[PDB]
Parts: sequence; structure tokens; C-alpha cells
Amino acid sequence: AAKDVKFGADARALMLQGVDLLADAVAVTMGPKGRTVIIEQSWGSPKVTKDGVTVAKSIDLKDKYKNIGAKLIQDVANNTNEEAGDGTTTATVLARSIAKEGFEKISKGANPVEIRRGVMLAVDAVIAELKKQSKPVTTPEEIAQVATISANGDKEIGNIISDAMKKVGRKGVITVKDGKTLNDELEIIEGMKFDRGYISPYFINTSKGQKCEFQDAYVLLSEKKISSIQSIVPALEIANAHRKPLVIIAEDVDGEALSTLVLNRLKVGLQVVAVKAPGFGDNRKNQLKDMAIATGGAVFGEEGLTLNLEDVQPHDLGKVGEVIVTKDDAMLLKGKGDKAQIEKRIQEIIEQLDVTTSEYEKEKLNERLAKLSDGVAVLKVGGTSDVEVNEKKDRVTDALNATRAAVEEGIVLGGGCALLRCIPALDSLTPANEDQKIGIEIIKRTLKIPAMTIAKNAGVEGSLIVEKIMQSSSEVGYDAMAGDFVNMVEKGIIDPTKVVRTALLDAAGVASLLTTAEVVVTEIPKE
Amino acid sequence: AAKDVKFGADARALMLQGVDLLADAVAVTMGPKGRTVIIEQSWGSPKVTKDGVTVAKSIDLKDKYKNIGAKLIQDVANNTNEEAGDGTTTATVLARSIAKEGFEKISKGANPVEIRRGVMLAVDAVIAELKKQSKPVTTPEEIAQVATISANGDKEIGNIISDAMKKVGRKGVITVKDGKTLNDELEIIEGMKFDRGYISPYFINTSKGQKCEFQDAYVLLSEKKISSIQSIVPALEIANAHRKPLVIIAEDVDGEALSTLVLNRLKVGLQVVAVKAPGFGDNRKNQLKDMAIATGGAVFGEEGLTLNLEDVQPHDLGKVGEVIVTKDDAMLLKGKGDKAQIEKRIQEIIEQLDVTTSEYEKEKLNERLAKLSDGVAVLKVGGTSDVEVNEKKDRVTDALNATRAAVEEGIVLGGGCALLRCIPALDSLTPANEDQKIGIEIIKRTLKIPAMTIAKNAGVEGSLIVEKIMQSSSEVGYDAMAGDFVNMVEKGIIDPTKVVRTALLDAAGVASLLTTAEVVVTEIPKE
Amino acid sequence: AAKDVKFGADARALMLQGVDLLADAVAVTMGPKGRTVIIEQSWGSPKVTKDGVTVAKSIDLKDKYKNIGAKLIQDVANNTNEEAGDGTTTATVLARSIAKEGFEKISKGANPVEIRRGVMLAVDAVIAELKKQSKPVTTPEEIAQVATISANGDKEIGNIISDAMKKVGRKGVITVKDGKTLNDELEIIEGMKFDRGYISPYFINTSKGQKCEFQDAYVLLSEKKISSIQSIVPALEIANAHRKPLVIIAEDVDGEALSTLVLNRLKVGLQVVAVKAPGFGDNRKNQLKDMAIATGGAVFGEEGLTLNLEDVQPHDLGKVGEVIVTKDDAMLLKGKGDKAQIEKRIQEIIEQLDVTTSEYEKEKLNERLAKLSDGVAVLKVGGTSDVEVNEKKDRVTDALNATRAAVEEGIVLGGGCALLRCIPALDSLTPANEDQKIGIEIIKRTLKIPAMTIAKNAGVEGSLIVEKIMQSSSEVGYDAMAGDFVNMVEKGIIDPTKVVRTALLDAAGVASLLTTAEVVVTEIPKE
Ligand SMILES: Nc1ncnc2c1ncn2[C@@H]1O[C@H](COP(=O)(O)OP(=O)(O)OP(=O)(O)O)[C@@H](O)[C@H]1O
Ligand SMILES: Nc1ncnc2c1ncn2[C@@H]1O[C@H](COP(=O)(O)OP(=O)(O)OP(=O)(O)O)[C@@H](O)[C@H]1O
Ligand SMILES: Nc1ncnc2c1ncn2[C@@H]1O[C@H](COP(=O)(O)OP(=O)(O)OP(=O)(O)O)[C@@H](O)[C@H]1O
Ligand SMILES: [K+]
Ligand SMILES: [K+]
Ligand SMILES: [K+]
Ligand SMILES: [Mg+2]
Ligand SMILES: [Mg+2]
Ligand SMILES: [Mg+2]
Repeated sequence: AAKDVKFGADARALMLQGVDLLADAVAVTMGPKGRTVIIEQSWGSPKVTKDGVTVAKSIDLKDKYKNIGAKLIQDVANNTNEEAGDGTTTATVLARSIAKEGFEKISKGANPVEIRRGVMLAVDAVIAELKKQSKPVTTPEEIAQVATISANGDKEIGNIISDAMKKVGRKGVITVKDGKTLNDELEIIEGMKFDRGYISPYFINTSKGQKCEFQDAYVLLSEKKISSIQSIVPALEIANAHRKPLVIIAEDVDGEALSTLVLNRLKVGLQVVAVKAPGFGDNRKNQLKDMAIATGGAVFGEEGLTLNLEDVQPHDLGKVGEVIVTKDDAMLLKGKGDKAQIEKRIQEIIEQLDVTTSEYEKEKLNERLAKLSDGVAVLKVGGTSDVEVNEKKDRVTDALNATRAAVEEGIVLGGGCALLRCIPALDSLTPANEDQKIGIEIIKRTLKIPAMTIAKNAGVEGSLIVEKIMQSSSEVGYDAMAGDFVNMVEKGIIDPTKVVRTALLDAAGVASLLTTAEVVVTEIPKE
Repeated sequence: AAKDVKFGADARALMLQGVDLLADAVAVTMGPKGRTVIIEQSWGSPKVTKDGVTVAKSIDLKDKYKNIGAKLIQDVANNTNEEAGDGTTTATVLARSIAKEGFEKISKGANPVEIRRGVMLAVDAVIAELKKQSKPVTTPEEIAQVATISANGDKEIGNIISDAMKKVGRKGVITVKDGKTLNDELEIIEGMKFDRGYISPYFINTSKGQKCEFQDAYVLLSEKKISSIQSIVPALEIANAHRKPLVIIAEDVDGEALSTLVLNRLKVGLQVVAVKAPGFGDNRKNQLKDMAIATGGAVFGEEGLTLNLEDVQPHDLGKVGEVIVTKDDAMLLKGKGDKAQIEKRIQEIIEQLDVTTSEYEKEKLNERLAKLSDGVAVLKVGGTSDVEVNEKKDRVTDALNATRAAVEEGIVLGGGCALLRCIPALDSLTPANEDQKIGIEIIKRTLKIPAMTIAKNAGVEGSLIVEKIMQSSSEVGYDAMAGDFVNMVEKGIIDPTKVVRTALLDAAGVASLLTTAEVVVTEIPKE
Repeated sequence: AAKDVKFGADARALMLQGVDLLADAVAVTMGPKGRTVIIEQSWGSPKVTKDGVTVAKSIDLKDKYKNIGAKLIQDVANNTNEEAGDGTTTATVLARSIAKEGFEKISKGANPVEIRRGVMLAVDAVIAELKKQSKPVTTPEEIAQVATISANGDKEIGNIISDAMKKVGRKGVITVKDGKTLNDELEIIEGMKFDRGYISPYFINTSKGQKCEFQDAYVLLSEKKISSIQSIVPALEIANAHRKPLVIIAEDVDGEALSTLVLNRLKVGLQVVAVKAPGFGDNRKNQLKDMAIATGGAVFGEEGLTLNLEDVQPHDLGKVGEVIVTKDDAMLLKGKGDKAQIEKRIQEIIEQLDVTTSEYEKEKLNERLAKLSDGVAVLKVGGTSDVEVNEKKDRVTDALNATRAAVEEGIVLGGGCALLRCIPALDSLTPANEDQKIGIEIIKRTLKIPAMTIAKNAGVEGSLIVEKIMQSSSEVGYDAMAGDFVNMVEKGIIDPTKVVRTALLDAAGVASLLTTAEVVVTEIPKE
């Protein structure tokens, strides 16, 4: 394949043109006053979206040289989306700013590698300052405010998320599905999440979602590994006799048993799924007992009152109404166990919580209580047509991800003012030479970009707004939706720290490497 | 694939051009004085229709940017057709008006999201007013008037529909079929409608209507799911040797059996279709044995006197005269079961009705007896050629859908006067800011469109007609066919409330979302 | 697929151009002085024809808009050909006239739907007048005149058809085959025709005609349905032993026996065909025993002196010289029954004719006598080459269809004067408004077209001929072949009523619907 080679400023200009095009397309959706982007779909209706990485991933350019910058910005946005789940537009605009400054600061005597090192040093200092200034979340009002801010100022989504996390706890399970009505509905379904996926992908019974879903499934628990075929055949016979699916939760399944299960499922049609038993040692036995009590079943392989898998009986297996299994996790939703046994187990765990003072035991008992009690939550998004339902689902997912991020770590000022207050942290750095000084100055100039973009999207002059923000007190910022300078914390314009630091880190790490190029090699287009 | 990105007013202008073209094509058919549209068919004679969604779905534009607006208006029309079954042209014209106003009201300082929120609020207020103004239907004359109005003023269609619903009840089953004479006639045929769609879309054997039509097909039943390939091979062999279609009524069809069926149908040509079994548990078995007696077949998989699917022999399966299957519902009309067993099960059901007094059991038994006794009504339309028969079928289907809608809910003034009287309901709203006020004004101006279009199609000026209507009393409207201001209720120009509110809701919900776009991304054309 | 949309007079002009082209091509063949059309055939010699439907079906235009009008006129011609079997050119010219008038009478204030309604009312009135003016056929001279007029003035064909219907009765069976000589021949073959097709397409033993032909076949009759395989296996054994084809005529054949017959015919090669038993109840038994005595066989399953099927013997099966069976009907020509039973049964049928006086029994006995006595008649068309043989066969088929139509219903004046005398019938109609009056006027102007076209093809001025005709008495018309005004009834220029009313109805029904169009949607041609 013949190739074309470009040298010097021409390649930089072409790649900067590509980066500018992609970032200008992306940045129109930033802020409370941003607008949407319509993307043509080949198989049906066009998709209307406000999500930054969704816009970034859908732009490919005919030119070979601009496509390089487009792909690099796409990489920035995708990394930011995967690591944090939010703040892709901020990463895109920061990447464009850093790339433009780096391209403009290249001369014959300049050393781009030392500029990259200085940029990395400044970014590390800013991240340290951000972590120092962070504060934790303690009240449900903060959760509601975070959810509302992340959902483009929709208060109903924030209230729904806050109520869901009240009902299922701060570490509960929340799932988003498309609805069939005009309003949003929240349903609380009992269940557990034991952080174990399926052993073999042959158990998948659907083509969409890549999950194994069974209804009214039998529960099979074994403390020890399943090796003998005769220890599992009667269970399969019982499951087939009742025409009900079977769920196998043991320590491990060897090759012979797994092959037999796969062959029976593919040929006969038995709905059998085997997963790894969660926990280790004592915790594994405790959690097996927990599911046995919850589903009304029993634990096989235990030393005390040992019950063998060979003489398995229908009454020795628990019943679960619905099972959902994926490659990362699996859930059993509604068991059929007696309430008395569940109450006894809960009381025993509560008593054991007050017996010993240790992090490990207390955390394990709290996890067991949460699994046995909280359950899962499902959110249904309503609307009239598919496009608006999809857009609302995107906003709800972004709000959920941002709320989880703000629960894991602390929160900072929103509206782009968090990065502005970290500029004085760059005054404590001592560059080793001129190039590190150039990099530090590039980062210092770049740190003002998010606030300027948010102000510009609102129809005002960003420079004056940023200058006024920097001259006010530490708690005063700009309210773009209202157009007034207000107390950010009191008005509830707050953002997670994780999203901000992740976006800054990814943008800097990719753009600084991009700005060190001298030669670009691309393939000649074919006919 | 390379993509093209457009910014600002260019994309909006192109999308508006596409929307204007599609809506101008659609709107010529609205009103009693509307005209028809000829759509070319690639496999035969051209199709002449007066139906709005049929015209809308058949317009695709070469330009990539106008096609987005075309697809969005097509989605509006399709949603209106699926939810209500009538009023697609009204939805199309309202959508065009809202889109044009929204595109005209976008400026640098405007916030389209708040405009959309205001539009939604105004639409909700108007819908509440419409629900308040509605009145129910009490006499068959109102039904005849509704059917006549919905059928483009054809009194014979209204009379025949009124007679049919008198004979089979207001909540019966009515079907439309091709006639072989010059006139329309009504016949009563016993049958059942079990309310289930088809498993796979590959079973469609027709080009028009998106349905599955077989004649003189056998019936296969299975209480349990069909999984093994060999459990279904003898039935397929029987269907092939007997050279007649086959119908499978199973709990579910897994991937292997479905793949075998679709490959056999595509390669050999067997007319086989599988649909989901209606009901659950005991009701499921009751309905399956319902249809077993109705067809004279047998129920497979039952615990008592179990009969396997592997040894199926033709007297173990029933026969039906004709099969109608669509994605939502399916029916089998003329079974071949003997009368004695049907009667004996009828008396056992009426006896079971007298055994227990409970809502669930009584409702299930009433549904079963209605299915086994009342039967369906078939309408046959007359004509000399296929084109006029198809046009009359479209009009009769629209009339039936509108009659059902006006039976479920109330009726309002026709001719577009229902929305005009709801304009004062918008004067009690207090917008939160300028943008919500702009949205409310957009909706207020849009509410006059249907009456103006109906008047314009009649060859007069719509503005003067609307102005004179708004200055008259509450019960006075414009008769487009006669050209006189008359009492709508006395003259019988009335519309269902459900159709009006559905059309308005879908039109607003899609057009307001469309009017918030800033960037359009389309794929570059290929060679 | 990209599509093109046209509005207003452009689409109407294009469709009118297409209609004018097709009708101008068709109309040159109308009348006694019409000319022929040569149509290219891709696989051999060109086809020379004078039939209107054949010419219409072979014109396809490159332009997408003219092709719509072409297809509509083709639909008119095909419907007229399928319904009456004659008068396709009249339908084509009437359709063109109505379409042209309707396109000319469209303005801003016009309502085409009311115009269509007025057209339908006018057509109904004209058809009622035509039915009033009809008179029946009573003499062979009228039949000869009808056949001669329909055969383009060929007296030999008329004489042959008159002789054939004299020999085999007015409700006899006449078939046309290719001849191998220079002259036309009529041959009389005894036989019976029971109006029943065969059960399964698998019995076809040829590629041309889609009919099953056996020679020197056995006859098996069963009063009841054949269910047991052992009740039929000896029949195939006897048929294979004598190496003769077998024809089975039973009430019905179940799936098992049909599959066995198909398998044996495909693998072994036995010439067996299954057909349905004609007649219902007593009539079925009477037909079965009549064909049994005609073929010298016996009827199995009769209650009195029951003869079983499992012990079937060669002498129990009738013998027939040859069998012709198709989808719609089947023929048994040369049975081997003894003359004594046939003559005897003739005597008892004649006796029971005079025993009771009832329309049902008298009709059944008359059909039984016709089947047992008349037989069939075959017409062989002679010529030197294939082209002129095909043209003569087309004319003979047209004459046969017209003669059958004139036997079923009455006759009216020919030469297009039948429609002229119905113009005053339109003066008694009172239109509801202006548009219905416009439609009535359109029909009134259209009614003069056939006479004008016939006169125009003769080389004279049609307007003067029509004006002179309307000023003469009721029985005076124009003789286009001789150029004189003569008494049409005396000279034998007469036409069937069915052909005229069918052509008028079809042409009006399609053209009036066509004239209401406003928008035309066509696909962009692909390179
Ligand atoms: N009312 C408001 N006034 C000022 N700033 C606001 C207001 N509401 C939100 N913001 C800020 O605007 C930003 C919201 O941007 P947005 O959610 O569109 O994009 P993002 O965080 O880069 O990621 P994504 O596109 O994936 O959602 C955040 O920095 C948030 O703090
Ligand atoms: N004689 C009449 N005078 C005034 N208004 C009328 C008259 N007849 C019908 N209308 C009104 O005109 C409208 C009829 O619309 P039309 O039948 O063209 O299509 P639609 O309801 O939008 O749906 P679709 O095309 O799917 O059938 C209704 O609002 C009806 O109330
Ligand atoms: N000698 C005649 N003088 C005047 N009119 C005649 C004479 N012979 C026949 N006609 C009339 O001319 C017409 C014959 O038309 P022609 O046979 O060309 O076609 P057609 O009946 O329209 O149908 P097709 O083309 O399918 O055979 C009839 O209306 C018939 O009454
Ligand atoms: K965004
Ligand atoms: K319409
Ligand atoms: K002709
Ligand atoms: Mg965000
Ligand atoms: Mg309608
Ligand atoms: Mg003729």
C-alpha cells in the first residue's frame, strides 16, 4: 500500500483543523443552555442526543489527516466516559485547548517532550489541590442536587433517584429500562447481587442484552465443587420433571459436568445455568446459608448435617421467581423462603454485629444484611416516541453515574468554578527550565476553558464572566441558567470530584502526547 | 464511512424544506373536500389512497438532510396511527406548524429546552381542557354519525357498522375482508380471537398489511415449550405431505426450533407460523383445550393422559378454515370441531360460573364463553376493481377505528372546532420566564391549523372562517361540505376525544424535540 | 429508495399523455373496418392480433408518470376481459373519454368526489335503462348473427358455432384446438362434464395447459369418502396389473390416501388422479350412478346392495377412453357402458320429468339428460402458418364468449347505438348540486364515443353519423361495413347486453376514481 508522508507545520495544521471541527461539533451541547445534535441512523429514525461521547463517536472525516485528530479526540472522550461515566464534553474542550496551545508553542528551539513533562507536573498539582478541596456527601438533599444537576436540571429525575437510593441504600442496585407510559415510574423488587457471573457463555438464552434470564428457577447450592456426573444428573431430572429452570451455585464446575450441562441445554433444552459461589471460606458458607434461607433451600457439602448431591430431592432445592445472569454478575430476585428463617438469620447477624469490633467482620455482616434486605430497584423512563425516550434514558443514566461517583468520593463547586480556584496552586511550582514553564503556562491558560464555554453557550461574554468569578470570594460563582452570581453550594450547583479529575487527567495525557508530533504517515486512498 | 457536519441555519432550513414537502403532500387529503394521492407500486397497479399515514410512509428524499425531517414526520404519523388509528393528517399538520414556529423563534439568547418545556405545559393544559369538555355516547345514532363522519361522509358504511355493532355488541370482534360483488354485505361467523402476536416476523406471506394469511390450515398445540427438533419434525412432515398450511400454538419456541422452522419455510416453502400461547397457568390450559375442541385436535404435554409431540398423527391435530395473524393479535375463525363437545364444555363452563363468586374466575369464564359463543362479524366491501376496493377498505378501517375510539371515550365537536374552544384555557397559565411564554404562544398559534386547513381545502379563506367561528357561540361551527355555519351536535359533525388528544400529544412531543437541534451529522453519499 | 413528488396539473398532464398513447394504440382495431397490431415476441415470430386486451397488456412506457395511466387502462381492459370476455376496446375508449373529461373539469372550487358520485349515479341509471331495453334470444338465426358479428364478419365461424350449439345444446361444451389443415372442422365427441377439479396439483402429467390427460383409464366411484388405505390399495394393484390409468371420483380423499397416491405416482409411475364428487346429497348419488352406468362401472358405498371397496374387482370398475382434468373442471369423454342401461336411464329420467312439477327437480333432470346425451364439441381452426391461425383462434374465442353471453342474457342493438338511445334516460335525473350535474354531463358526453370511433375508423365523420342516427327512429342505425343507414335488427347487427354493461361499468368505475387525484409519487430511475 502506497503511503504519503507530511513534514512540519502542514500536518499540524491539518490535524488541528480536524480537532477543531470535532470539538466545535461536540461543545455546542455543554452547559444548562446547550442544544442537541441530530445523528442520522442507517436502519431507521435519526437519533437526537445531548451526550458528548455519543456525538464524538459518530464523526468520521474523509480526509486522512484530519481523521487522526478526530480519532484522538474520540479516544479522549471514550476513555473519560469509561473511567468516570460523565464529563466527556469537558474532556473534549480541555483536549482541544491543550492541543491548540501546544501546536502554537512549537518552534525550532522548543523541546515538546519537556513541555509534556511540565504539563503532567501541573496536572498532578491541580489534581492534588482538587482532592484537598473536596468534601464528602452526608445528606439526601446533596444526592438530589447532584442528580438534578447531572440530569440537565430535571428535578423529577433527581427526586426519583434520591427516593430509589433511600429505599435500596447508597450501595443498592438501580437499573434503567424503557417504559410504556408517559411518566417515569419506580418499582422496588426484592433481590440480591452476589458479584459472580456465569461460568460458561453457553447458558445465554437471548440475543439482546447478552444475559441469561430464567423464570421460576430452582436453586442448587453446593459448598464443594461438583465433579461426579451422578451428583448432578438427578437434579437435572428433577428440574426437567417439573418443567422448571435450574440454577447451579457451587464452588466450581469441572470440565465433564460443564460439558454435560451444555450438551443437555443445547440438545434437550433444559434451562440450566451454573455460576461461581461468591465468598471465600467462612464467608462462602455464610452466604450459601443466606441464599438457602432466603429461597427456602439447603446448602450441600456442609460438614454439619451433610446432605449429598447424589440424593437431591425436589424439596431440598430453593425456588427463585426470576434470575438474571451476566458476565460480570448475577441476581436472584424473589425467593420462596419462610419469613421465620429469614428473621432468625437477620437477628443472628444483628447480634453478631455487636459481638466483635473489627472492620472485616462488621463489613461482611453489613454486606449480608444489605443483600438480604435492600434488594434492587428498576427505573422506567416514559415518553410518547422512541427518540425522546432514548434522550431521557441517556440523561437518567448520566445522572445515575454522576450520583454514584459523588457517593464514592467527595463533591466540589460546579459550573466550572472548581478548576478556576485551583489556578493559585500552579504558583507554587518551580520549573526546571523554560520548557516546563511553557507547559505550566499552557495548563494555566487551559484551566479557564469550561467556565468560558458554559458562559458562551448561555449567550454572554465568557471572558468578563470568568474575570468577575476570579475577583469574587471562594464560594461565589456564576449561575448560567439564572444569569446571576450566587452561592454555588447553597443553590446546589455541585459536581463530583472524580469526574472532574478524570476528565482533566485524560485530556492532558492525550493532548500533551499529541502536541509532540513532527511527521505524519497516512495511506493513499484507493479507488 | 465519512460523514458531513452542518451547523446553524443551514441544517434547520434543509430539514424544514423536507418537512414542508412531506406535509404539503400529506395535507391535500384533509377534510370532506380533500383529494387523493396516487402511489406507484413496483409489483403491480398503482395504489390510490386518502389515508394520511399511508401517504407519509411512502415519501423518501434523495437529500440526506431533508430525509431527517421526513423521517421525523413519518414517526409522528406512525405513532398517531398505532395509538389511535385515525387523525394522522391532523398530527402531521400540527407537527409542521410547531416545527416552523420553533425554527422561527430561535435566536442567540433563546433557550430551546425551556421553549420545549413551555410547549409541553401548554399541551398538557389543552389536553386537560379537552378531557373536561368531552361527553359520552349513549345512542346508536351517535355511533352512526361518528362512523359516517370518519368514512368521508359515506352513510352506508356508517349504517352497516352501526348494525354490526348492534348485532355483535359494542365490544365484539369485527373484521374487514375483500368482497366479490358490487355492494357491501355483513355476515356473522363464529370464531375466537386469542390476543397474541407472532413469534418471528419471517412468517409473513403477504406484501400488504403486515399479516400472516393461511387458508385451510392445521392446528398444533403444546402445553409445554417446544425444544427438541425431533418433537416437531413429524408435524412438519404431515403439513408438507398433506400440502396444506400448518399453525403451531406453543408456550414458546426456542432458537433451534425457530431456526429449523424459518429455514424450512424459506427453502421448502412450508406455510408454518408459530405464536405465543395466550394466558398463563390454569387459564393457559383452559384456553388451549378451548381451541383444541374448537379445532377438533388434541392438547400436547398435559400431565393427565400425556401425548407426546414426537408421535403426532393427523387425527391428534385440528383444522381451521382461515388464519389471520399480526404482530399484536391473531385469530382462527372457522374450526372443524364437532358441536357436541363444544356444547358440553359450554354447559360445564356455565355451571362453573355458578360454583364460585369471584371477580377473577367469573371474568375468565365470561371471556371463555364469549370466545366460544359470540363469534365475529366480517365486513365485505364491494367494487369493480382492486384499486377502489382498497380505497374503500382504508375508509372502512378508519371508520371502525374511530367508532371504537368513540365508544371507549367521549366525543367532541368536529371540524377542528374542539381545539379552537380550548384556546382560552391557555390564558390561565403563568410562564416562569420568556421561553415558556414563547412556547405557549407557539402552541396558541398552532391550535388554529386544522380548521384553517379544512377550510383551505374547500376553496375558501381559512382565516376568515376561523375568525367568524371564534366570534360565534360555543355550539356553532363551519360545515365544510355545505358551506354554512351550523350547529355541530345537531348536524352530527363530531370526533372522538382520544384521536384528537393523541394527535396533539404526539405532534407536540416530536416537533418540540426536533426544534432544539443545532448540529446535524449525515453520512456522505456513496457511488 | 429516493422518490419524486409532483403536484397539480403536471402529474395530470403526464398521466393523460400516457392514457392517450395507450388508447390511441388500442382504438385503431375497433369496428368492422379496424386494422391489426403487430407485437414483437422475444422468443420467435411476431404476434399479429386484433384483440383490445392483448394490445393493451403489451404496452409499457419508460416514463414513470405515463406508466401509471397505462397501468390503469390495462386494469380496465383486463377486468372487462375477465368479466364478460368481450368489449375491451369499448372499455378502453370509454375510460379515456371519462378521464379526459374529468381532467378538463377540475378547478379550484370543484369537488372531484361529488363528481365521481354523480358519474356512478348516471352509470347506474344508464345500466338500468339498458337492462330494460334488453330482449332475449329465441332462434338459431340470432345466434348465427351474434357469432358472425363478434367474429369480425366471418360467416363461416358463425355457422360453425351455430351448428355446434345445435348439436350439443345451448349449454353444451365447446373447445378450440390448433388445426393441421387449411379449413375449419367441427367434431362431436360423446362425454360428460361435472364441474369439479382435481384435489392435488401433483397429478399433472404435462407441461403445457396445466391439465392431466389419461387415455383408456379405469373408473372408480365412491359414495362416501375414502379413508382406509386397504380400501384403495387393491384398486391401484388392479390398475397396475392391467397397465391402465386410474381415475377416482369420491366425495373426498383424506390426507393419508392422497399422500399415498402422490408418492406412488411419483415413484412407481402409476397414472392416478383424484377429483371431487359432483353434486350434493341425492344429486351426488344420482350423478355418481349416471356416470357409473355411462362408463359401465358401479358406485361404492351405496346403502342399498352395498359393494365394499376392499374387495374391488376389475369388472366393478368402469372404463373410459380418455380423461381431461384441470383446476376448475374435468371431462370423461368415451365411456364403455352398455347402451341398454343408458337408454333405460334416459327413459326413467324422462318419466320422472313428468311425475313432479318443480324447478329444482326439473333442472336437475335436464342437466342429467344433457350430460348423458349431448357430449362435447371440439372446434379445429385451420390455416397455413401459425400467425394467422393464432389470429383466427382469437376471433373464434371472442365469438364463443359473445355467443355464451348472448345466450345467458338478452341482446341489444349493435354498432354502438345501444348507448346512444340511453342518453334521454339521463334527462330524468335531478342532481343534488353542481358537481353531480358535472358528472352526469361527463357521462352524457361520454356515451357517444363508441359510435364516433366506429364511424371514424370507416373513413367518415363520426359527428355527422351520430347526429343523423339520433334524429332517426329507434330501430335505425349505421352500417359501417356498407355505409348505409339500415334497420339494425333486420340486418343482424346486434350485441349482447352483458358485454355493453360490463364495459361501461368497468370503464366508469376506474376512470372516475382516477380523475380525483392530486399528488403522484414515483421512484427515481436507477442507472
Ligand atoms: N445551572 C447551572 N449553572 C451553571 N453551571 C451549571 C448549571 N447546571 C450545570 N452546570 C455545569 O455545567 C456542566 C454540565 O455539562 P454537561 O452535563 O452538559 O456535560 P459534561 O459534564 O461535560 O458531560 P456529558 O456530556 O457526558 O453529560 C457541569 O460542569 C455542571 O456543573
Ligand atoms: N362535513 C364536514 N364539515 C366539517 N368538518 C368535517 C366534515 N367531515 C369531517 N370533518 C372533519 O375533518 C376532519 C377529517 O379528517 P380526515 O378524514 O381528512 O383525516 P384524519 O382524521 O386526519 O385522519 P386519516 O387521514 O388518517 O383518516 C375531522 O377533524 C372531522 O371532524
Ligand atoms: N357491420 C357493422 N356495422 C357497424 N357496427 C358494427 C358492425 N359489426 C360490428 N359492429 C360493432 O362494432 C363493435 C365491434 O368491436 P370490436 O369487435 O372491434 O371490439 P370489442 O367488441 O370492443 O372487443 P375486442 O377488441 O375485445 O374484441 C361492436 O360494438 C359491434 O356492435
Ligand atoms: K453535553
Ligand atoms: K386524509
Ligand atoms: K378490436
Ligand atoms: Mg453531564
Ligand atoms: Mg379519519
Ligand atoms: Mg368483439
